Amino acid sequence: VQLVESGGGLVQPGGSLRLHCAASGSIASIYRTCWYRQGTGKQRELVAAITSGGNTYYADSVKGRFTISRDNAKNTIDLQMNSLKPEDTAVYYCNADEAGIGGFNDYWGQGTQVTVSSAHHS
Amino acid sequence: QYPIINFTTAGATVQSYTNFIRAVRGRLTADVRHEIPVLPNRVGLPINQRFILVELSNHAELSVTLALDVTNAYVVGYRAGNSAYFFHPDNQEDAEAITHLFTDVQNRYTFAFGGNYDRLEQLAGNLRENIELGNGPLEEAISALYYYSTGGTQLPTLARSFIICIQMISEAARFQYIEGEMRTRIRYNRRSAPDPSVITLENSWGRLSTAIQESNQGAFASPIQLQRRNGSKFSVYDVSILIPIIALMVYRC
Ligand SMILES: [Cl-]
Ligand SMILES: [Cl-]
Ligand SMILES: [Cl-]
Ligand SMILES: [Cl-]
Ligand SMILES: [Cl-]
Ligand SMILES: [Cl-]
Ligand SMILES: [Cl-]
Ligand SMILES: [Cl-]
Ligand SMILES: [Zn+2]
Ligand SMILES: [Zn+2]
Ligand SMILES: [Zn+2]
Repeated sequence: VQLVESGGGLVQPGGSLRLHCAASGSIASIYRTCWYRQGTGKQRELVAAITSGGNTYYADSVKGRFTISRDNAKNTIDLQMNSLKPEDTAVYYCNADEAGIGGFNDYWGQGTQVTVSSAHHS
Repeated sequence: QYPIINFTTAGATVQSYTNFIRAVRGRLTADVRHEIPVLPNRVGLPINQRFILVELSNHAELSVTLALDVTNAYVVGYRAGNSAYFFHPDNQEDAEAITHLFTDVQNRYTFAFGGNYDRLEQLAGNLRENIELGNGPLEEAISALYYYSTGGTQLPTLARSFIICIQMISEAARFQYIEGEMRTRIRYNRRSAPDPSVITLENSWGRLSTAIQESNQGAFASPIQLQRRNGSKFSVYDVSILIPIIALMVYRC
């Protein structure tokens, strides 16, 4: 199973992005599908997750602002990101993880950059 | 519904933990071999008496309910919210039995691993020797079990959390010695990994059950080797010395 993320980019504070992840194979039976993020020089951290049963989890830092969705027929996982803040700047990764149910496979995307910033002054 | 015993880590004291473990031992079990209670024989045990439930809550007011098999005091699975999770059953009879647990949940899952320590340690990425026990660890394990049900817990953290719960509940019910170890951690507000004395007792529970029930008027056919806190080995030759140590035994034919 391959995961490919898209939809990253640069927004001004208060802006919105929607991240997309396309899986190359069926995710219907994969227990956890998640978005993680890694800021410069920091460790990767869980942002949001949704289970094959439809239950959801959000990190405190993003509750209310982000919405994770999952389509088990199209094999996609999305992250709607609203009211973005500079602190949200990071590389975002999609993750599809069997997590010990059915198996132990754990798939990661290559990551996509999200930058929340005012205009640069070159 | 099977009997339920409640415990909360919020404001936990030595007394409240003591009351909890005593209640658990009470729902698990008068039938005594050489002064030590024996758990019910699986043969003849009706399915409506097969399990007990331990509902754990923490400061975050999250709750999970563990299911213990009364024949061995061990955790077979748990419920969090609308979901239940079970260790991979060893046989068809056990797989059928667990269908009787948490029957009203919307989502049921069976893990691709069993609940034995040797396997859980691998999945957790740590040996029991390097996993802290105490009120803090238990509080964290409860949250982790709960959030596994919503996608917020990775497998290694889940496995570590099982290792914590099984020791602080199942092994504590099985051994007054291990109960005492947990009481000490609570008393002094400490968290620390179990020492070799604890690990070796856990590993030896089945062997001790067999040695005790097969003994010659309390004397062991062959000595059982245990470890002291400092890892040094010593031998036990008699049931009498274990009376303050082991609280429950698995039934032996
Ligand atoms: Cl994509
Ligand atoms: Cl310019
Ligand atoms: Cl309590
Ligand atoms: Cl005796
Ligand atoms: Cl519960
Ligand atoms: Cl049978
Ligand atoms: Cl299987
Ligand atoms: Cl004490
Ligand atoms: Zn999409
Ligand atoms: Zn620039
Ligand atoms: Zn049945």
